[PDB]
Amino acid sequence: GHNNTKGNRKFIKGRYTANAAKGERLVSSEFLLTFAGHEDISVLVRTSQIPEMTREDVEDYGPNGVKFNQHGPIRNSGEIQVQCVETIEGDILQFIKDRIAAKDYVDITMAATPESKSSGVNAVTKAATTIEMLDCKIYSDAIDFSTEDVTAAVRPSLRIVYNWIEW
Amino acid sequence: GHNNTKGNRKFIKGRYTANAAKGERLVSSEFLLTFAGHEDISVLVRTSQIPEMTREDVEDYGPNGVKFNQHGPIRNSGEIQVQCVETIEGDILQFIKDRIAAKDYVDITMAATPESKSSGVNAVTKAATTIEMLDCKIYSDAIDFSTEDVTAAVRPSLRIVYNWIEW
Amino acid sequence: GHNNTKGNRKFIKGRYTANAAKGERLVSSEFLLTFAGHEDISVLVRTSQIPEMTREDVEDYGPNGVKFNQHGPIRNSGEIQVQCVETIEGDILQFIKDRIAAKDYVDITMAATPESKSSGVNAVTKAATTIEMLDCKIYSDAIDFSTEDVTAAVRPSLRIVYNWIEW
Amino acid sequence: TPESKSSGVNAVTKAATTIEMLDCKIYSDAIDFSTEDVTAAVRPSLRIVYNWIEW
Amino acid sequence: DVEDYGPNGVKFNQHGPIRNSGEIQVQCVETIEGDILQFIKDRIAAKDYVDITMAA
Amino acid sequence: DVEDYGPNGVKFNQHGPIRNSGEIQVQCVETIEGDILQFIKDRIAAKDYVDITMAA
Amino acid sequence: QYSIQQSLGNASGVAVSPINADATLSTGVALNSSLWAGIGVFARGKPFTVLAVTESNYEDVLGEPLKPSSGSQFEPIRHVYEAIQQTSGYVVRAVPDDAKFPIIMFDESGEPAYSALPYGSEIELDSGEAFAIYVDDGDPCISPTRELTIETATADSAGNERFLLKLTQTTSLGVVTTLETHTVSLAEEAKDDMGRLCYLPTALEARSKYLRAVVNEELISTAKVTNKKSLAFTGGTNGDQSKISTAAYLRAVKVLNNAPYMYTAVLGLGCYDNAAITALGKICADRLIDGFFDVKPTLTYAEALPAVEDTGLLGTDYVSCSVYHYPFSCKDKWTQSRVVFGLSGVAYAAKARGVKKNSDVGGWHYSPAGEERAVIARASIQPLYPEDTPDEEAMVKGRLNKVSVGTSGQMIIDDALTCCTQDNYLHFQHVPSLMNAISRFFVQLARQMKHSPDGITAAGLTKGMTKLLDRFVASGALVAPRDPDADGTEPYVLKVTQAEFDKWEVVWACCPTGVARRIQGVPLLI
Amino acid sequence: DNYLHFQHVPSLMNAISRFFVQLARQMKHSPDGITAAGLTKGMTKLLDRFVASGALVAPRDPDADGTEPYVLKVTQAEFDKWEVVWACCPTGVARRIQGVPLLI
Repeated sequence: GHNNTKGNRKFIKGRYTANAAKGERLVSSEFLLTFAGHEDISVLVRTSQIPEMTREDVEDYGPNGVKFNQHGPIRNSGEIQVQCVETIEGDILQFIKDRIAAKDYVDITMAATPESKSSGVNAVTKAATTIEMLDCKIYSDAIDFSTEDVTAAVRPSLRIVYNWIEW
Repeated sequence: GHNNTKGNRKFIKGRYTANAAKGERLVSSEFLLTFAGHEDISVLVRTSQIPEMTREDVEDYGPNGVKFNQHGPIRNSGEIQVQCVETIEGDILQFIKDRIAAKDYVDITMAATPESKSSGVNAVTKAATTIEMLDCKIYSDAIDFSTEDVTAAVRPSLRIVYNWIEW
Repeated sequence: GHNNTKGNRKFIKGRYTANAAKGERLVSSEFLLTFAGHEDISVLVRTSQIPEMTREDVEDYGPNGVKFNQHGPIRNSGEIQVQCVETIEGDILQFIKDRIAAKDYVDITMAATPESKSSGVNAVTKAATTIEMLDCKIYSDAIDFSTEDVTAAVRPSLRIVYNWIEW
Repeated sequence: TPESKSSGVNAVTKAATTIEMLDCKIYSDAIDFSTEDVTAAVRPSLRIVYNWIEW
Repeated sequence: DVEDYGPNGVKFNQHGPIRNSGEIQVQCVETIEGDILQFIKDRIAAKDYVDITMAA
Repeated sequence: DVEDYGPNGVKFNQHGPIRNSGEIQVQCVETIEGDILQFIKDRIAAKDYVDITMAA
Repeated sequence: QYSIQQSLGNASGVAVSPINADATLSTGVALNSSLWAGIGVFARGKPFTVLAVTESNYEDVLGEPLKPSSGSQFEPIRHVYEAIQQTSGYVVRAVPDDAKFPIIMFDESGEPAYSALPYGSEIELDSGEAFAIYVDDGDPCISPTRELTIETATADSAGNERFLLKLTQTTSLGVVTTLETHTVSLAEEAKDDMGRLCYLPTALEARSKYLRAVVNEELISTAKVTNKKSLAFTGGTNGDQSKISTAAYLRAVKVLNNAPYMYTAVLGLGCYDNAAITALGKICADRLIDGFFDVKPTLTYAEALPAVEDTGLLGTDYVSCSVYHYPFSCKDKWTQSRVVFGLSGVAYAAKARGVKKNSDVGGWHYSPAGEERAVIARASIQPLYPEDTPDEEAMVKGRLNKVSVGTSGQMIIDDALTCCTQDNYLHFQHVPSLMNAISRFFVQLARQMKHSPDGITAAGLTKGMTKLLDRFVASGALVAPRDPDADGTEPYVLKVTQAEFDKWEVVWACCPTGVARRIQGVPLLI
Repeated sequence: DNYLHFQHVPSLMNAISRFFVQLARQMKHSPDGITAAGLTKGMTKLLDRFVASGALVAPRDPDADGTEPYVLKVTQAEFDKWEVVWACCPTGVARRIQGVPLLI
């Protein structure tokens, strides 16, 4: 039917070895947050993010219809969505109440801690996969309670706005 | 029931042979990106695109309600969505950090590398299926981390804006 | 329970015969595009459309709230979505590159070619089911490439704008 | 035209369930053709605008 | 089969396009010399299409 | 396999990329010394990849 | 730019002929919905044989229309042109006795001898003559001259000798055109450059539509042919075609009768002979077919009514035969010369337009008359006998149809009546038409059923008839009875009765659709 | 005057002949060898491919000749003589054009 078909498995073996040459793929379940002076909440986090890390773009239409996009100033501030689990002693509620009561800025460190790169009972982090945010504000959201959800646990949603990204 | 029915399988056989006359159909999993001087990242790409290939259109209403659409200037700049996989050594994060730190423009080449057209362990590209983008800016996006995703590997999303398309 | 129920299968038989009196129903998989001087691309088309065939409408409010809609000028130009399959020799890509490189207007003929109405190996068309579009411009959209799509084939999307409909 | 209210091979209509539209304009729409739809038949879509409703 | 519904509830099934491609299952026996294994290895290694004749 | 539909209702199946990874079932028996249990415990404790040779 | 030639030769080029001050361009299209038939007199054509003509062949077949100044010879071609705008048909040509076709005989040396023979006669070769070539087409070469040219060609591969035979046409002015060329060999076993046979009679019969040849077997072997210039056929003529005896007309009608092409209408194309019209009506009644005929148009209103009775159609035997009368005048299409001819082929056009509405069974219930189906498209209409008024009631009693002016302004056929004196709902045109169509369908069904293993059976004859009658009800031809109390609601009744065992009987009754032809309005004042 | 002074007519037949020669050379390695049945399937496939490419077209007159661009048949006289023949209807070229202006 098709006269162009021809098999070549040496090439496929080459691609397989080239892909496997690099080490591993980071599983998305391996991370850690610090929250500066409140290090007891690091266990309860369940979802995190990495900031956008983009720039503004400037559009200029040249002679005729020629258009060029150019780099702009760095984007500093943004938002990050974080979800936490809630205990029966109100750790997250007390944390949010304290944050609202006194205007504070908290530094947050985002790191990746794979099982392969660890010594003893302590995780070890790498400079390449570590990012930092400074002067962050922690805000809460509406928390849903309902019956007939016997199989679910309450999970507050937190909204964090950073003001500088450093690495 | 239907008096118009009539069978003719010579016509269908002719259609089948005419369709099979051409060689093959390109599979969407066969491509390659180069990224100019950083050729060590070509392995980690997982999704790419082809630029738009369009023109601006000019609308003119003639006498009565007669309307004509006319060719306009070419469209140079656009966006391309590219997804890469992430390793435990942060190749993609380091690449994006370096790109943000220093304002740079990188030339990106997109080519199709089918298994049938290959000699030895090296793929060969064709001028008809090869496209090039010049003066590109590489920007990142929000990277999602979460627990309970033990079966998934983290995949950052990249946004690339090109400024000229050449072939 | 229901006192108005009554059976009448002569009426149903009459409806069945009246409906079956007409010949056949056109299956949506039987059509053909011509593309004027490029008749080698007719095989690779996979989806097409028929123009809108509408008119503008003029609204006038009479005494009290009486309203009337009146016929207006014919609508000439529009858009048609056409999908094609891609081979490993870049036929569609070369066609699009050539069309963008030189501003051209191509005449496109759409017709239905059922198997029942055919003689020998050649399809025969009917004037009632044939429509024509003149002075068309052929433009492309973004083409998606991705791995883990081993069961799919790459299919470019084409956007065609016509300027006159003739029959 | 329900089956219950019919005589012979001819349907009979009722004034209560009958409505009329006058001075209508019939317009077409885009008609879709595609392969791999071997189990479907082409069905044009029509758009009709009426100017008076009478009963 | 193309499916249509007429006035009221009448229904008609209509002849459609022919089915070309499909699947078929074959069971065979293996010898010492690895005939079938080598045959399948060769078929996987190089893409090709062959023509099969079935007779009753 | 890659499926395509040509003009009218004709259809073609095309060779695709090779299937690399898969799953296989093995059944074994256990001795008093805990050979298989200790083997599985060692495999789970330390991530590793081994090579298996199957001969007829 | 560069030079431009006037005529094409063998070189590759584009040529433009000189500007023509006067000429006409005519298009054409083919359709085979309904097939008509008739007889007539024309310029050229093979006489007393069935000829199939379409919209693109009625000029090549048949011929150039005869000039109206000749008199009474121009009507048939106009009728054919009017009728052929819908669908094709069949024509049989009638020719007078004093008609001859040309022929050229060749001596052993190669010199030609000219003569002519009557159409009925057969060619007999005199001793000392090798072969003769004559014109198969019934075309006299009087006004357009046809010339024959002979020249030698390369010998065959096996050694046989062959020559080129060419035919040319020259007009009166002097313009010369090329018609046909052939390679012909006198030897029995010879082959063409393409591999085909070159024997003269076989080649002429196969790939020539103008000429035929007859050879003398005894003396063909030792025959020689030399190059000759143009030789023109002489002696071929057509007698006075305005005077045609009844015998030729009856012969043409008999030729029509024995034709297997199964046409659906019979037309009287300008034939005003009573015996021929009665024979055509007999053909019409034989095949269960409609028929349209015409009385002489120059007759006044008073004399038209007896002329209908002159023909034998008026009676009970010939149902579904219509007679028209059109005493008006119009400008001819080909030459603006104010000719007068009747209405045959205009009624058939209306019937064909009505038939084309339905595609399953045809919808024969539509009457030919009306302002939509039947229109007369002619240049300028002028009454021949103004300030005269026909007696419409007398015409209705006389089964004669009338023509009136429509709302738009063009002439319209305003009635449709058949030649049946009895009051049987049969003088309406469509009522016999439905039953004839149903009868033809039944005949076709019964012919096929005879090949079944059992054969013709009463049980088998009911299912098919029910299916066809249901289809005819669906098309709208059959309607429910007007009074539901007296008669049942069903449109048709099919019943089978048995007396003894030898005699069976199958009967079906039908309620035909009615037409709307008389309307009355009654104004009032509050 | 064999329709052969046109350039493409001999070229098509020469290409078909070369394809047939290559097909028949391979078939000599078949365990059966060269057979009449074997020589029909491959030639039908090849001629269908040429028909699809546009080289062969249907005859101009459908009444006189059939609607098939090519006719392949096998003839048998006694047992020792077999015969395989195929006929083709090549595409025509446009080289002479004439225009006839008129005046209304």
